[PDB]
Order: sequence, then structure tokens, then C-alpha cells
Amino acid sequence: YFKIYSKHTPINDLPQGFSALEPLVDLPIGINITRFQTLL
Amino acid sequence: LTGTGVLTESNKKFLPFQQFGRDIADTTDAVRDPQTLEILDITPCSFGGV
Repeated sequence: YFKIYSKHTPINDLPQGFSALEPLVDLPIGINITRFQTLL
Repeated sequence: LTGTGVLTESNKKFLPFQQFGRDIADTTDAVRDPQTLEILDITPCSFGGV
């Protein structure tokens, strides 16, 4: 079931080098996701 | 998690989401107290052939 993992990081085009993401959210909400969109 | 050991409060750098940690054997090495932010190492009680 649903998760979020994430990280906020400094930069000077998605860069080379390495990073690691901690979990934030983990939810048994059971949503049958197949499509998504972004909000500005 | 039932077990037995020397419960020593410990310097193991648990990240905030990490509830417990494992040894190379997949046995539990350390836990967080479910009532405190303290991280406890679980050393096996001393053993040895006689």
C-alpha cells in the first residue's frame, strides 16, 4: 500500500552523484492509482 | 519482540523512522523504547564453553 520517501538537497539537468531518501508517509488507503498530475 | 540480553542504552544513530536494528545474523541488535526516544543495544547475556 501507499508510501512517500523524499529528500531536500542543494545544487549549483538532474545531477550525477548520489543521495538517499527517508520515508515520511505510509498509508493503507488502498487507492488503485494508475494516473497522476502536479499542482503549482 | 520477546528476547533476553543486557539492555544497554546506546549511541547507535537511529534515524527517526527506524524502530529497531539487526545484526549480521538477522537477530535484533538494538531497539527504541516504545515510551522514550532512547535507543537500547541488546547485547547477548555472557556465554562460553566450560
